[PDB]
Amino acid sequence: VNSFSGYLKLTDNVYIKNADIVEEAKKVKPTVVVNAANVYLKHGGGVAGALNKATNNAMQVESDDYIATNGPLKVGGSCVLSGHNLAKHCLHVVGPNVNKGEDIQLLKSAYENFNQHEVLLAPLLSAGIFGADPIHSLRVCVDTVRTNVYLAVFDKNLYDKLVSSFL
Ligand SMILES: Cc1c[nH]c2ncnc(NC[C@]3(O)CC[C@H](C)CC3)c12
Repeated sequence: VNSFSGYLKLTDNVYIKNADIVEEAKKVKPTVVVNAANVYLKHGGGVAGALNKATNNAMQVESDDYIATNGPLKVGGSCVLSGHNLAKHCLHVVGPNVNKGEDIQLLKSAYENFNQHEVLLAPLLSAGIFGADPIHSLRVCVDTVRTNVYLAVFDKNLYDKLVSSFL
């Protein structure tokens, strides 16, 4: 039993809610919140800018030190950093940017990172400025993640369509 509330059950391990991941993180303080990051951990907009703004830029400060030491992530890769005031940890996961020509097949690799964590609060990867079809992203998630994932979708009309489609 966990403290995630009001999520619609999609599969055995995937639950979904029309909500802001920031507000869900502040309320639940999960062990792991997933960030939809880029390889440089530059958290400007989307989920990344939203999470970072909620940390008063501490996420960005920590991220800049991470990159200075380790260099950029791989597309499809991830790193574990602090969750600051939002969660214990933040798993920064890089989905492919299909508006940049990056390989959509890398979306499955990106979701594989979730399997290293028993429970996660996450957004759909590669949506938004990265341009992937949300229904596709949701389907890859269901077919790849085996741990317990709670999805927060912050677009009402998109959420409504996602919960009326097949997976
Ligand atoms: C920006 C933001 C802030 N807080 C959030 N919580 C969840 N998702 C978010 N953006 C991605 C999406 O869920 C999926 C793609 C769609 C185009 C927009 C909604 C955000």
